[PDB]
Amino acid sequence: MYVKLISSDGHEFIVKREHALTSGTIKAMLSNEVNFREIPSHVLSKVCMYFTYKVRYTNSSTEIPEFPIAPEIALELLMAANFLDC
Amino acid sequence: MDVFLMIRRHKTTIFTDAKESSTVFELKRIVEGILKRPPDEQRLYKDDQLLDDGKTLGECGFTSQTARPQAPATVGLAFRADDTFEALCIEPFSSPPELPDVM
Amino acid sequence: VLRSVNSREPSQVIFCNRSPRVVLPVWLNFDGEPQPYPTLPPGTGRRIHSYRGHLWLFRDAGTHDGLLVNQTELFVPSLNVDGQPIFANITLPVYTLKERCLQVVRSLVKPENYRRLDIVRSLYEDLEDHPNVQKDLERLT
Ligand SMILES: CC(C)(C)CC(=O)N1C[C@H](O)C[C@H]1C(=O)NCc1ccc(-c2cncs2)cc1
Repeated sequence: MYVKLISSDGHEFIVKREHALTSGTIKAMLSNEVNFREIPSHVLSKVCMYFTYKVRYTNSSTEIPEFPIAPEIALELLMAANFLDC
Repeated sequence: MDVFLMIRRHKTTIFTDAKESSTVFELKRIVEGILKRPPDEQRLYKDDQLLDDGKTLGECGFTSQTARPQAPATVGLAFRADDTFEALCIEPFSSPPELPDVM
Repeated sequence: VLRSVNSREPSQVIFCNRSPRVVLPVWLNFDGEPQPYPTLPPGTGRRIHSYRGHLWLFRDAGTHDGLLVNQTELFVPSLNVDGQPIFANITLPVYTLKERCLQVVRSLVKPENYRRLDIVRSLYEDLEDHPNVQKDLERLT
């Protein structure tokens, strides 16, 4: 079961609904596509990668690796993560 | 062992996972469920290489330690419009700006 | 409220840093004051003498970012069974994306320059609100 997150520049990211419901903001925007007019694709792809990461490593005994973030995208990602509350 | 993927065509990106032991064809079924196109109208690629239906994602080089949740591997996707397959095309993501003077 | 119990009952512990951070172990002394101890580099461990009922938490030595120990905030050395130390397993938490972003931004920008970043005021405040041990001791209390 999937939802579509669309970046400001038209890229369409298709992720599992439960991965997206991580974000309270997206939960609200759904209650099933969501258009993000401020989030470019090089940020939204990272947001989707985090969903996968959180779902995989939340409550896990297997050692947890650092979630990587390039300096180039950190500001923009911070803005997005703040807005999405994730 | 799970592998984590971005299946990409044009401006479409699918985030999903699969078993290392699962087949290219089985990945196409997943795409079929999501994009409503049968396997015969699909080609999957690793970089420039055309993938064979019967081969496992493991043989094709998608392993659990390279295809990671936080940094998943890309699988190219191309559709057959009617008679012939289109060429593999993946629109790049937008570019981040210059690092501010303070960073 | 959060202090070590002066039990005087030895308990040996293995501090095991299974994180990519340089780890600062903090012993909460008998008046609740955090006492820093020597650091552990990533992937290293140390056999240490502590005591039953003593309270320890663990941070990133550089940024004071919070870490987990055996899946929780606080580690309390328990009774040693059959001459075996207690394993204290220090790992990264699953930080929220927001806090992770803030760590990386803090690591690139000197505190003097947060105000020059082109972001809403409230993120400027979130950056300046560094992870702090006293804060979390009040939070845990
Ligand atoms: C009141 C005192 C500090 C003397 C009671 C005491 O002996 N403590 C408090 C804690 O339970 C730990 C213990 C202690 O200080 N043991 C010596 C010790 C020395 C180095 C280290 C470390 C070495 N590297 C990282 S931590 C840990 C314990």
